[PDB]
Amino acid sequence: TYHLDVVSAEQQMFSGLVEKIQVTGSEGELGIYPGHAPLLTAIKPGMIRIVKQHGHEEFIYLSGGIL
Amino acid sequence: ENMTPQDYIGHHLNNLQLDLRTFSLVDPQNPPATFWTINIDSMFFSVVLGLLFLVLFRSVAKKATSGVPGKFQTAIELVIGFVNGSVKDMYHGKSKLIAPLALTIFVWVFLMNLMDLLPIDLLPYIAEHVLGLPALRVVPSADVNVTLSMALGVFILILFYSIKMKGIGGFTKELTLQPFNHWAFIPVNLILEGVSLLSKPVSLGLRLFGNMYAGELIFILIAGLLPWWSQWILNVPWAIFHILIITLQAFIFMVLTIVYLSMASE
Amino acid sequence: MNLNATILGQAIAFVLFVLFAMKYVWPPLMAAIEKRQKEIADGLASAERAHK
Amino acid sequence: MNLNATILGQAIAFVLFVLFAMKYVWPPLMAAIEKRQKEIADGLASAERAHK
Amino acid sequence: NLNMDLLYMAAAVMMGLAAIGAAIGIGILGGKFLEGAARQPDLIPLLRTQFFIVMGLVDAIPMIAVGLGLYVMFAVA
Amino acid sequence: NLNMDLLYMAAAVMMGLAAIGAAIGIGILGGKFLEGAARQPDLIPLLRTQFFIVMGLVDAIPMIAVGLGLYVMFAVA
Amino acid sequence: NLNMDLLYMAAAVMMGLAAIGAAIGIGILGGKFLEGAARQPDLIPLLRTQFFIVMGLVDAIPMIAVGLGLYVMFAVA
Amino acid sequence: NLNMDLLYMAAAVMMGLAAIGAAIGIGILGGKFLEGAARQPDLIPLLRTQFFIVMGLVDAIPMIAVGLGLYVMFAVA
Amino acid sequence: NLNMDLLYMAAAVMMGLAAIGAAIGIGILGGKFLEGAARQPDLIPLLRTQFFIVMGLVDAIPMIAVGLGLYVMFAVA
Amino acid sequence: NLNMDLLYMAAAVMMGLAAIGAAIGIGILGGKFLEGAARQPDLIPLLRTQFFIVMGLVDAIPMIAVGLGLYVMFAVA
Amino acid sequence: NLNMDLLYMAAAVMMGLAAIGAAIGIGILGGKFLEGAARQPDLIPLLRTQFFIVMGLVDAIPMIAVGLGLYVMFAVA
Amino acid sequence: NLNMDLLYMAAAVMMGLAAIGAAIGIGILGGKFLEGAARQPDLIPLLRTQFFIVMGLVDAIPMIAVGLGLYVMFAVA
Amino acid sequence: NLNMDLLYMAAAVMMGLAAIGAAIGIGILGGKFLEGAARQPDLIPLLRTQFFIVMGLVDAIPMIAVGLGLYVMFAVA
Amino acid sequence: NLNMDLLYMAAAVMMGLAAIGAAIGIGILGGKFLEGAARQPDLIPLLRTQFFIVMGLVDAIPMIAVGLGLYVMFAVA
Repeated sequence: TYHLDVVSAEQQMFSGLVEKIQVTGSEGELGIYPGHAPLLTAIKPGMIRIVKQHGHEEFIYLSGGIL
Repeated sequence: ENMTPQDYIGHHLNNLQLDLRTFSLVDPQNPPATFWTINIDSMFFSVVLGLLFLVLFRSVAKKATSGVPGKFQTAIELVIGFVNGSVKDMYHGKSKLIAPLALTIFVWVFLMNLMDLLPIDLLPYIAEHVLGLPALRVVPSADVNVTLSMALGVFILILFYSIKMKGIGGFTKELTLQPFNHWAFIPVNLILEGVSLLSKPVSLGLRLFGNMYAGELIFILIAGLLPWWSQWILNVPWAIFHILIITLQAFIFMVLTIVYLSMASE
Repeated sequence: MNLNATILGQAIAFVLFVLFAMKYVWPPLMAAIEKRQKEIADGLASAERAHK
Repeated sequence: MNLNATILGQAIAFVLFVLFAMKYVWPPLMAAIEKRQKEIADGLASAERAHK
Repeated sequence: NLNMDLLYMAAAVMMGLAAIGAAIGIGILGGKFLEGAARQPDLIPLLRTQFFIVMGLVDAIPMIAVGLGLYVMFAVA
Repeated sequence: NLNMDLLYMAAAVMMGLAAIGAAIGIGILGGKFLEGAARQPDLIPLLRTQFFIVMGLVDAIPMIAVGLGLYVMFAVA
Repeated sequence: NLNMDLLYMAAAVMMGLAAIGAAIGIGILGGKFLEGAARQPDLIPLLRTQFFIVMGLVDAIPMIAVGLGLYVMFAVA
Repeated sequence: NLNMDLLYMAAAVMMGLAAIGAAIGIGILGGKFLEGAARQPDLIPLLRTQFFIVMGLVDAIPMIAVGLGLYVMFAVA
Repeated sequence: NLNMDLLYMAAAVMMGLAAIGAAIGIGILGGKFLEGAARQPDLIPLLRTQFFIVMGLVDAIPMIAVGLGLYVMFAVA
Repeated sequence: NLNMDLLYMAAAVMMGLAAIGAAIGIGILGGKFLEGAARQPDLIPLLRTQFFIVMGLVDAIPMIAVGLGLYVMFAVA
Repeated sequence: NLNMDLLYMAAAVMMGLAAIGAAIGIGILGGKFLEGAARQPDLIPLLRTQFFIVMGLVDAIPMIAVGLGLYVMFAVA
Repeated sequence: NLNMDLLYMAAAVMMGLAAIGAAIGIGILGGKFLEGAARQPDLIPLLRTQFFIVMGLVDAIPMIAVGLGLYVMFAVA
Repeated sequence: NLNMDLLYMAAAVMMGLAAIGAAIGIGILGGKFLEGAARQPDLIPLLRTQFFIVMGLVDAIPMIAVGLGLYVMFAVA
Repeated sequence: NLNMDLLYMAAAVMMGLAAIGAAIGIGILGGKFLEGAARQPDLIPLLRTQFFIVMGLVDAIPMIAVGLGLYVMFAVA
């Protein structure tokens, strides 16, 4: 697992431990597993899927941002 | 023994055949020219493996438990679920034929290719020395006739579905207009769409044949050319690589068959 | 190599194995499998109706 | 040429091939079968609890 | 003899050019398959099916050339 | 005699070039299709439609060359 | 006399090299087309139009070379 | 023999290499054009005019080769 | 006489073009595998499994040609 | 006579190889020019200037190769 | 006699093409290895391990062709 | 006769491969020169200086090969 | 006699192909090395330490091709 | 004596192939040098240092092949 933060300029939105995430980067869908190489990208407005370790799935709506 | 290796290899390439117009077994060097001359030994193993498949699957199909399955049952249902998942991803019509056709192709071709792994001289040694028959080469899929028989069956199916599901008006409309959609192009498009359709099955058959035929030809060359102590070191790497070939060549035969029938009907 | 009557012989064996598999082998196995998968999903439907 | 030695070399090669095939190739298949038996046993036990 | 020896060279050309064409074309497609698998592993099952679909188109003419090469060297010999 | 013998080499060169041309062009187009699909899986049915459209165009000329190669081997022999 | 066989050789050379050129050129162009389509899906009919515009331009010399190879093989030889 | 068949072979070489060069060079150029067009969905005419200018450069030298091939086809032979 | 060296030359062509095709195809595939491995390192055993699957197809034609090369060299001298 | 008639093959190779080299090398250079123009359309005439500047070097060797090919074809042969 | 001429020519063409295949195939692989290392060198020993694993597959066919070239050159002389 | 013929064929290969080497090598180099220029035009004169230094190496070895080709055509006759 | 002329032709082929293979393989690998050093100038030590490691494998077969070319040119011919 | 003329083809082929491979190998390497320079121009002398180091290896085999090209054309002749 790895650590995930979803942070807005105002307040924090998620701080759990994750096994993987799926996002829509600007240049396409993108799925981050553990150990993934350093990367920087914008993300498009729309949902992110988290699977918290032990496999618990949830959807967070984001108005955009940078990953 | 009066074997030169080049002749030993020559004997190993030859089949056993029967003349349908004279009922004579064919000679080590003298074939009859008439096309009515069945390749008996590959037919024998081809049907023996088709029978063994249908026996095993019908035996579980009559036994089948809806509870926790038996271990053998588990392996047969595993392959049934793998086939069904592939078909249902690629195909969306109701046609009842597609799934059993894909299963029969996959399992039959897998078992045929699996016959090549067996030591090349052991069954020919039994068949000549015990039964006296002049030749044996056991891999059914290592002959063009079988793979073209299967490919031409699929070609007949492709034409049957493409007529049945969109009719001669649409079928000719596809074969004449696309790609360039104008009458002067229609003579050209009739050529291109015709040879494309002809290439789909024939390449289907030849893909399986070339890989299996050369796969056997390597074991023949390894047995003929090399001394006993050296034969294992080259043989083992090729046998284990061949396992990957035999599996992929079966799986590709199945998948391309489904892709062609789904593309034709839908 | 030698294109041969075996092409017909194999075609006959092929179509016979397809028809026996299609009627006799595929529906029994898929019916037992789907009967299990369905009755498990009926367990899921019962747990939802219980809570609701 | 020593045809008997060619059959000797084919036997030795097959013994080595079956050693590799049994030890590496077979446990992955048996583990996939036993995985699906575990998967079905858990699926049915959870549906059975949902009935009560 | 005058007629037979050249045929082995003609087949050797058919097989060599088919081997280059199939090996490089499949290598290119496989490379884009492995990139796609690296960006989104959950797609790997879906993309492997798309790989086999497109790979079935790639090797069709190379396999035609391999078949006719094996016919010339074995059948006409 | 050379009339008979050399025509198998002429077919061989036609089939080898048609195999390289078709396999490379389809390999590149398919690779760009697979990377596009991996980036945009919801687009996959749409892109697959355009892929078969554009691959028909790519495929057109090599099938001419293979068809004549078969006519040179069998028909004029 | 032997004078006809090399005309089949010439037609084999010219048609093969035209099939290589056309197939690889259309493969690269169509690949970049599909990349663009994958980014901007609503744009696909516009890009498809522009693709056809360049698509005709790449194959003009291949079409000349195939025409001349048909001329040599069927009409002269 | 020794005269005319070598002339047909030389023409086939000239025009086959011309078809290779022209088709690949414009295929690359058009691919970069389509990538720019998909990036700039408004500048399609502004870019395509530049494409026609540099395409004119790419096509002019193989067209010299095609004219020389047609000279050998009709005017020498 | 000529017959032996012409068949050795035919095998030498088959092996040379097979070695080019296999080496370039696996080089391209390996490059995309390594850039994928540098990206998702914990996935390296998974991606390596998919690499072996696609490598089996890339090797498929080169091994056909190698075997026929060995047949022409040893089996018909 | 063969002494002249065979020199046409030399001229065909010399100019044909110059044709593929010039067409692909300009096709690459023009493609990078078109991407530079597509990213910054404010900048087109300066890039067009530098493109013509290096395009002269690119053409320099091919144009002497075609010139000597024409000289051998017209004046020597 | 004449056979030694062609036996050395066959050995030279086979080993030369095997050298082109091996050298380019490893060069292409190695570039993606370097670019992957240059972004995050901590991976270098891991990626170098994978580099050797895939490089051993690259050399399969080229080294076979080298072995047959050596046998043709020394043992067949 | 043939003595004079073969030296012109030797020039045709020498100049044709030198034309390909010069054309591609500068086409690639100038393509990257144009990309770096399009990113930062104020930088253009410095990159133009480095480009001509690197080009001098690319351009020298073909140009000496062409010079040896002209030596073979004119002075060796 | 003829033997030395075709021996020198064979060695010429073997060394020309080995020079192509070593040149393109090192050119690609060096290009990615120069990128890597530009991305982290500080690491231009470690990257060079690797680059040599990869270059040894890239060169290993071409060095054999040169070695046997010199063996033929100066011992056999 | 035919011995006189055949050496010129063996040299012309060696120097033509060494010119293609050296010109493309330095063209690629210089391209990555130029895009490196356009990103960090203060580094341009340091990257020049590495570029000349790597260029010496790229040239190492081509200079050998041109040196024997001259030796065959002047000194064996």
